[PDB]
Amino acid sequence: EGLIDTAVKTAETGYIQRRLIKSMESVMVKYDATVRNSINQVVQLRYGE
Amino acid sequence: DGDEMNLHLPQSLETRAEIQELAMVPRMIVTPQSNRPVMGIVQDTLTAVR
Amino acid sequence: AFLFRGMFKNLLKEVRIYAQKFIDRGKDFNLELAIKTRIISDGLKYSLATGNWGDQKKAHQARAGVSQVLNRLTFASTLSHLRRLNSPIGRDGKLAKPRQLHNTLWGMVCPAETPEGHA
Amino acid sequence: AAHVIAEDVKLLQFHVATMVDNELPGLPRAMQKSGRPLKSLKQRLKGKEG
Amino acid sequence: GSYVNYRHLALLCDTMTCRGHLMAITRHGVNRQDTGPLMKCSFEETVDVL
Amino acid sequence: QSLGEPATQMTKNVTLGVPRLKELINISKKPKTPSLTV
DNA sequence: CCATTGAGAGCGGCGGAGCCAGCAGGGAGCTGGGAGC
RNA sequence: UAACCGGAGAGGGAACCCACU
DNA sequence: GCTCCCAGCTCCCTGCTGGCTCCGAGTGGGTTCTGCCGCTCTCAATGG
Ligand SMILES: [Mg+2]
Repeated sequence: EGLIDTAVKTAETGYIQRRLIKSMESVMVKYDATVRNSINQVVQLRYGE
Repeated sequence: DGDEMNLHLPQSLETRAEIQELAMVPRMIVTPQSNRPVMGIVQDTLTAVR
Repeated sequence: AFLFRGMFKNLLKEVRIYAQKFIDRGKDFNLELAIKTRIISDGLKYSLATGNWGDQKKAHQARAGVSQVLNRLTFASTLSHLRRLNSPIGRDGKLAKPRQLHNTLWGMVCPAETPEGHA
Repeated sequence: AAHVIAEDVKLLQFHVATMVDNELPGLPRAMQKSGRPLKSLKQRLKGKEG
Repeated sequence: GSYVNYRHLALLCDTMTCRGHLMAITRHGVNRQDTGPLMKCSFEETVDVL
Repeated sequence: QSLGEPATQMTKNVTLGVPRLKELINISKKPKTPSLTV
């Protein structure tokens, strides 16, 4: 069981991390100190509140 | 045990300086994911320091 | 014997057309030239060479890796390559029940020797 | 011949469309007479390794 | 037992719920966002969006 | 990266693990074990 | 010098899980023709 | 009152099994 | 002829199913695989 779950784990989680980065890659902290994305829509008003 | 790591070489003064000021290894000790060190003392040295 | 049936039906389809193009001239037909020898000799030699268990015209539709190059790296890899079984279940299979060691492989299949990759 | 033109354009359509999309649902894939289907323009950039 | 900082969970739950509905993290959630076609062709579908 | 890096080391019934992370990420209408806690 | 033609060679053929689209089955309620004036 | 030579990135594609971390 | 009753009609929505897309990084090596027949035009060997 451990050898089976290792080999399915490797390929199933590597796809979660890719979907996450595509959905959030351009969110960043502006000089406004506000957290916006590529369309400049404000996501959080301060980083991490 | 047979692992291989890659090694990229920055090819300009402006990329060298940026790596040196942003990704050098002692700058990366504390992770922001869980705000704790990523490097610790971990074999043979940890057993011998105990 | 799964190959040699299809390869023996192809040559009866060849000696058919060759009896046909030849009785219809009303001449007589000869089989020495109708027997296309390159149906057996090359169908076998092809599928045993690529591994695709089929014909060459439909080889993306066949099984694959049914025939692999023998591993001569140490005697114990030769010997184990010759006694290897294969469950054909595809990869990209997120199911486990065909990859589990069933109770019923006791004494038949080695319970320790399996590849640790995705197979 | 005002009847063959219909078949001529049906086959022209098949060719011009499998040039830019080789995988069609329910349509014969354009193969090369070696027996392997083609790499259309959509496949050159479809998935991973596009 | 592991711990992830809170910043990183607030940010993911904020992007998912930032446009007023539940935006999934799949091709139907993030490609329907109006980000601009050169960014959507990199995640999935790659020509259907172009 | 901070939610995917720990995700690689994870695994009545509540389907935790990556099977659950995938149900939250893909807001899925039919989850596996949909309970209330009254 | 004359010349039909084999041979050379070249081109015309002959698995599994999850979103949207389509459809079909199904009520609210309008309007012409009947009902009672 | 004399003495022989001069040229240089080449270069290749498609498919399949095995294996490593 | 007047006012008002009713089924047929009109459009509405709700629900099942077919179609389409995706499925981890990297790496090494290997072996097999660039269509096949054949019918006309041309060459210059070789018959009179
Ligand atoms: Mg290792």
